[PDB]
Amino acid sequence: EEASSTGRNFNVEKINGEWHTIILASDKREKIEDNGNFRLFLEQIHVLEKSLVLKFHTVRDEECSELSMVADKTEKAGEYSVTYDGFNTFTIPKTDYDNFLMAHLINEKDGETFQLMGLYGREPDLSSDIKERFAQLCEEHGILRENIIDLSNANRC
Repeated sequence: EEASSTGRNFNVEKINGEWHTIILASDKREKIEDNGNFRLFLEQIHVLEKSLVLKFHTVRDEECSELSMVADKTEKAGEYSVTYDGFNTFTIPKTDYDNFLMAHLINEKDGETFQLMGLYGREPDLSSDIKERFAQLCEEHGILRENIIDLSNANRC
């Protein structure tokens, strides 16, 4: 079964655990390109009472650096906020818990904004059919495929 974090049947405990960044997408492509601050490789999600602890690593000159963030529940069910290179809010429009997790994030920095979408997998890659479903979700949010970057061949340290 599939769910959305904003849906009535969402079970947040089921997204706990191992995840990997498979694809990132954005309407400001520079944010997820090689030296972008949002080209983050997720490692795990730790579900707590009213927050999610997110563990990531970044890459620079073939060198991995760890980073943890705490995302807090907001007043809207299924939405979380976190401070990182500006103010971010995100939701999980679609997940099947056991294979994939699709997230939609809004960043706000210096009075501007951009959208980021991420496809995360329980393993270090996902099927091409799930990747296509993600491209369709990106299209529904006005993000062109040329702004979708598959990072499955670069998500391990």
